[PDB]
Amino acid sequence: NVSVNLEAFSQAISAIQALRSSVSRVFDCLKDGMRNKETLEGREKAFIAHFQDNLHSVNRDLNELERLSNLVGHNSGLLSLDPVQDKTPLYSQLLQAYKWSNKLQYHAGLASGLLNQQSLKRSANQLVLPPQYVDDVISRIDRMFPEMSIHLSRPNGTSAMLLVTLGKVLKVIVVMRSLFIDRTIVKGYNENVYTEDGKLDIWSKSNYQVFQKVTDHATTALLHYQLPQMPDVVVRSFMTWLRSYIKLFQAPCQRCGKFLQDGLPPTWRDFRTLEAFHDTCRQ
Amino acid sequence: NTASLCRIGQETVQDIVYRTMEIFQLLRNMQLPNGTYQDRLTKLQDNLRQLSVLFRKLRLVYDKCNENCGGMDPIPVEQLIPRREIAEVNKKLKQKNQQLKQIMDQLRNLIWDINAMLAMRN
Amino acid sequence: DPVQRYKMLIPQLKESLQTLMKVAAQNLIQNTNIDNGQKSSDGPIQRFDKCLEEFYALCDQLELCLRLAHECLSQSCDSAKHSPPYPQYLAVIKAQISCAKDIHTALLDCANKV
Amino acid sequence: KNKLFIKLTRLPQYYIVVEMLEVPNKPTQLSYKYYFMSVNQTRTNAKRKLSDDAFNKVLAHFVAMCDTNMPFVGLRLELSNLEIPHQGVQVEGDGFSHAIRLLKIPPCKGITEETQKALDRSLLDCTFRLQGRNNRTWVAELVFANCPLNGTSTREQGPSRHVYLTYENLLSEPVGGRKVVEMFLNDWNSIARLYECVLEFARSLPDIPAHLNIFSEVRVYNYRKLILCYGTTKGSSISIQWNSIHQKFHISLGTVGPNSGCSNCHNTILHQLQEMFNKTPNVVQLLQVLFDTQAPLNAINKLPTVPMLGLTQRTNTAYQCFSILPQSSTHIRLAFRNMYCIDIYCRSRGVVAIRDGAYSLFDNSKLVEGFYPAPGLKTFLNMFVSWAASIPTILTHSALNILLLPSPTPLAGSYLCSPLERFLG
Amino acid sequence: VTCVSQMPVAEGKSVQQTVELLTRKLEMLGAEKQGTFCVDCETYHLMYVMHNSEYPLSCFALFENGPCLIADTNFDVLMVKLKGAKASKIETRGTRYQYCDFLVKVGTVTMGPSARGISVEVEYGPCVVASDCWSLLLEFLQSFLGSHTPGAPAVFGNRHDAVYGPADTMVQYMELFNKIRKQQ
Amino acid sequence: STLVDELESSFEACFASLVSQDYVNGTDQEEIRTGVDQCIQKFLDIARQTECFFLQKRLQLSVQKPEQVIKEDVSELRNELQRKDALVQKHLTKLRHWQQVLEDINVQ
Amino acid sequence: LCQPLLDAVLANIRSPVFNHSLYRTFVPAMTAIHGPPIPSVLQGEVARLDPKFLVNLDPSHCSNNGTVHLICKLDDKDLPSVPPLELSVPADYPAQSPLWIDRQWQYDANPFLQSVHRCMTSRLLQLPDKHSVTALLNTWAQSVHQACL
Amino acid sequence: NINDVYESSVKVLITSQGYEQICKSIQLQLNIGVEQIRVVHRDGRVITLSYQEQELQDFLLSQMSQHQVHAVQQLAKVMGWQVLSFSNHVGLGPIESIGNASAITVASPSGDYAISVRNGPESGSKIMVQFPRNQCKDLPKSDVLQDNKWSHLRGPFKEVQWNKMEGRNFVYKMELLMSALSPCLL
Repeated sequence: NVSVNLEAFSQAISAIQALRSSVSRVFDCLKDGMRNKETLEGREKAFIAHFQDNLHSVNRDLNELERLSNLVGHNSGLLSLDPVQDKTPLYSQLLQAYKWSNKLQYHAGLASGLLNQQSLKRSANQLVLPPQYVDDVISRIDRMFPEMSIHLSRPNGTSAMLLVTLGKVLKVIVVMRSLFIDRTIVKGYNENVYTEDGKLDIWSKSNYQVFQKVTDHATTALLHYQLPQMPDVVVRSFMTWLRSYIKLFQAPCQRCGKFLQDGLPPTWRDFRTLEAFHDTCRQ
Repeated sequence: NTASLCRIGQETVQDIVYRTMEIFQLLRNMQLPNGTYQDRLTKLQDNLRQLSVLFRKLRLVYDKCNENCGGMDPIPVEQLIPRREIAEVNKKLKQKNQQLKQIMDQLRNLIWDINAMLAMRN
Repeated sequence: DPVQRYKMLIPQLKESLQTLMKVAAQNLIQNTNIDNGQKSSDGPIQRFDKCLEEFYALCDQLELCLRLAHECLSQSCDSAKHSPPYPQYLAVIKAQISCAKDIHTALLDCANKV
Repeated sequence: KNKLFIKLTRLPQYYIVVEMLEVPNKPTQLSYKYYFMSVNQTRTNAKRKLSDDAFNKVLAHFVAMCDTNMPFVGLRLELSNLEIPHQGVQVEGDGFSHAIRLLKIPPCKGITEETQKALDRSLLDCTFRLQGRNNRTWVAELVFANCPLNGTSTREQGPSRHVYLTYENLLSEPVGGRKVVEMFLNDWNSIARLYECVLEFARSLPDIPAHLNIFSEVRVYNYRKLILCYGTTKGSSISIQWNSIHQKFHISLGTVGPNSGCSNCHNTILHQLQEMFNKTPNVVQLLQVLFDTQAPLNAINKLPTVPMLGLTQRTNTAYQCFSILPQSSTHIRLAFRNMYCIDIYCRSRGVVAIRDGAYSLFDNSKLVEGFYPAPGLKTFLNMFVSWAASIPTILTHSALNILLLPSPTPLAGSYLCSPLERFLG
Repeated sequence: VTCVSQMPVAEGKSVQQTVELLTRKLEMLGAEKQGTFCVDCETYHLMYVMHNSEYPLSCFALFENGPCLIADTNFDVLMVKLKGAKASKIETRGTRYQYCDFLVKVGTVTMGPSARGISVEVEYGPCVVASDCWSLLLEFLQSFLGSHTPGAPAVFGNRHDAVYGPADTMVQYMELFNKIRKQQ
Repeated sequence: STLVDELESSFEACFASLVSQDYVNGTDQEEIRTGVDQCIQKFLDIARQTECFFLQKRLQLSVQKPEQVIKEDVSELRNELQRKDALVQKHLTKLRHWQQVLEDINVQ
Repeated sequence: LCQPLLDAVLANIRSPVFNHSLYRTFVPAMTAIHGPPIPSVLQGEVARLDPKFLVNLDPSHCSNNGTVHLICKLDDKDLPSVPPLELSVPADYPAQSPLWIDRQWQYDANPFLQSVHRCMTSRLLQLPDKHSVTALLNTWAQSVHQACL
Repeated sequence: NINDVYESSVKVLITSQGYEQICKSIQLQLNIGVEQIRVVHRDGRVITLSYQEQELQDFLLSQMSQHQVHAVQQLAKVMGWQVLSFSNHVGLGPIESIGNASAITVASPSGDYAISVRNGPESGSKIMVQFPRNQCKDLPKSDVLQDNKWSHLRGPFKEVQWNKMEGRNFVYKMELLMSALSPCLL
């Protein structure tokens, strides 16, 4: 990407301004040196202290400047070098629209965020969907992630049960009503999942306790991500969690990363931060 | 319908806030074609129209509620406290609800049953 | 030519600033002497205001190079996020501008409607 | 011979052991005697509770009472570890929640002894309470009395303006570790330095100059940040607050009202303004430097600075037609692609000066670094009023706006050049 | 993700009393004790065939640094009818404890009548390719054995990309047995 | 400017921050964040206050005019009655449909 | 690179014309490039108390001098009315425990009162080193309550 | 809608009468199985109820109390108030309670008047409100406080008669009250 190069250059602008500011500070607080007050020795300590501090500011700034001096780094350009659109007021309008669009983007993003966090609805009063559309959204979230082999299968018909697997760790089962996740069974990578025919046992257990606790936490996640009014986003938000459960068996916990508090690895990925702190350590 | 005015205006304010939320939402999704989609602009416009409607609505309901239809109001303090037709409609409602719950129970039993069987051998 | 020019100024800027501080010390010593009498210096002065102005100048040139870099970079990046046919390109440009303006003007209309 | 240890994991160094031995002569009833314990594989103490006023209500209750009362102990101990003098655990009013009301806050340098006395006479109480789903978030509601300023939110109206500081720990340190009071003291320090600045402002508020008073009124102050509008009509807003992670102030500019530009014209000077306001923390001086340098900058931003690919003989090189580079407070410099660099000083009530920045101020023979001088600029800037350029010429703050606002050429192409762009170009 | 290692006598106490010490520690941790286990091996000519109690319907035959096929219990009979052995057998035998989703076996390796040493086997039940989970196994054994040490053996299986069945377990077993016969 | 004028003005600000008319020059995310924060907070706060006003009026109306609130109740109840028998009738139609279908599949 | 100016400035900090030297060398250039330039804490704790502990200042004494005396009388419907507790605050307080005034002239008669006194003196002795008036009054409430047993 | 021969499942969500969208904690997922009912709580807990019925009665009642005390916080956020908030579990060891326990919260207004909500199962909900010392004539003004600046601190506590006040459900009643102590735009 080029965002990192952009950010480097931005910090570099800030740093060069800081350097000029520091030089000016030095010489300006030097222009009126030993101010007057309160002592004879106090004057000396204060003045020498602030002068040393300003010089250290200069040095720090020059260090940051050489630092960013290490990590150095289309068709629009052709638009300028065309002696027809140059005479007309164009290419000012174009970059104008580009900037206004970027501004609308960031502006509306933050606005919508702050508004979603603080909603007033407090009311609702004052659904079958196309199964093909269910398949569409499931496939969309399947493509959306690198390693989540989502495999929709519909025994019992309009149920649309799933089976997610992710890499040697934690293959799960999802039985969704209709884009409404209802249950979840988290089994290990070596579980019998299909009963005797390819039934995709909607109903078994996990023989190992770790995955049993993960199943409990997964049902909690289901309950927590609810957010009515068009649950298209619900499933994406859930698959983000389940994606986080990769690197489950090898990661510490946030508090006292023993890796095993009572024989159980960290099993509670937070609904926002998404890292750690196994259940005993959270509740 | 006075308290009706109060409640409806209250809900209109929530409608204001939620409409603004979705308006910013639609704005965030916008794309600046690179496409000719143009349905975006349609939803934006006809969305912005409802906001305009609700504002005049709020002015109207505010006016009608602060109209103060002969009310010598006491300040909230001392209000914190430290008709048969209502009863009839409530009784009819409770009865109809009970019948609905019998129906819901019957359907629940049928669904449990049909599930037991098919899931057993289908 | 941002990278080479920045790498070309930073050492030059450091050299200029070192000269600056040294001339500051030179003039301060000279002047506090001549105030306390006690001595003089027959040698030339090495005027200081010139040195500070030269340093500000070099800082300014670096500011120019780096701002140009960031602006051209963001320009090209935003051009990327909205593009992949030269006259066809001009056409999609005109379309883009029109769409942006229509969004802006609809917002202006709803705001003016109050 | 029969034990059941209850480990309360919110704070996993305390246990609620019981015992369940027997009752004599009744072979079916059972006894229960509960003991609070601490562990640091070691062991510290045990204290038998005695309150005897299927579900074991009494002991669900004791484990509860042990849950939320115990973080208050941690905070009290770590609060006495520093010199803050705290009242007791203090069940507040209805026997529903504990609190700790910091009697008086420890003095925080550096604050001039006057404003320290003002703060002491300002706060009435600062009390900590436990507020969280995890029991790991404290809130300190501290009330102040003689508010110097009153913002335009109609909720500050009221004598005592309450302020709440919310703190949680990282779950790794204790529930009430030293980190919470360190943070509270840092926030007291932020409130303190801001109180200093706002008290100066409040003493000055009577007989502040009329022009300032017309343009820019106070928006909100609550106690933690100060937000001031601008004028015509309350377009923009500055936000002064103290950031005790950098030990310096931080002014963030913003746009609020309609009539102003797309962005705060002053954003070009934000870093310079920040250095200024750190050196001299005097809000009146800042409002003054914003009054001037309001319309100059509002004209200067509205100049094209967009890289054009094909200017010079080498058609491959971008050149940034204009470029605004501020020299550190109020003295910004325009710069054609690289060759010409006029510099514009802002000044007293109206005027705004225009030198030719290429000419070195201390020498008249030398051209500063790279940018050559613009022949004949003195004539032109006089029109709107050898090396004669370097003497600063003066323009009356609306000539400048006519000097930069795009305008048609004296089919003209309809390009909207600026009357300064064309000359130097 | 089984891990095997040889715990010395540390005499100290007797080899059985060493097993007693381990049993006491593992009971102290709070692990329930399940039915005994037993693994034994034979070499032919060089081919190794070995039986395990965790898999009592399948007997594994392994060539050192080669193939390792699992077979049905009726692979002993094929080796019987194939005479076209050395009585260097080895036979571990001990009790099986169960932690939370965590199984650990200790045994007194016996050749003939003379127990040559003590062998401990730990297998974190729910697992996949070891390269991701060996951290946790070390985390646990550092409490149990780490006093002496555990030393990463799954490097016998960590070179690969991603797979883990039950064979590599008996591979490790054979490696240990070859180590216990040689030195006294 | 009783209350509703305040809300209109606040909404006007919260949008018109960006739209106004003028050349844009870089957008420097931070000032956008600060502007959106202040505008949106004032908007939600004037919403706070209008809701408070309406609710206070309802409390007054309750302590004064109880005929009004009881009639509100009778209105809501009858509306729910209509919604209820509508739902049950829809379900009855569905039951008839599937009944005929099932017994037909039996006849075939 | 700062060492020259550093030792130069440190050389002449004492000279009475140091300010003139700093001004002469620098101010010309710097203007050439930049243009022209009742203890009232006890009041708080008494304010924020629980209503049951109505506390006034002693009619005897003159609270004016460094330490204000207090005459606080328990209320609260649940409790049993007892004798008042006379407080004294060492104006250096906080970090100064407010004295109690012990008197069998108060409690001697009856058993309930003497039990109150036993519980009070014990628990107060336990109270650590930093008593605030709220600590005393809370302790007293707990003592009355525990004597009601 | 999928009930297998072995084990069934249901969701139970307790909500306030009108405020639903706005307030929704206290959600569960029973797994009814042969001889045990496993409960998974939104908060993250996993309780294993026995096969009896009184147990489920009790658990659901405990959740009902907790829900009232959670709904008050959700409403205070809904708009208008800052929270000096609760303990889900403990309150302040005020009284014993036979269903597990009770949770109490305390949220202040924009300016002054703080309200407080205690509620436990089979120990009636008690909501009392605070006042500034200004508005209470009863409290005997102590001489020790001599100043005026101090009067406007939050003061005492005065219980609110629930069974009377006004409203349909408990969140509605508390909302009318919580608006009733607002800056009083009338």
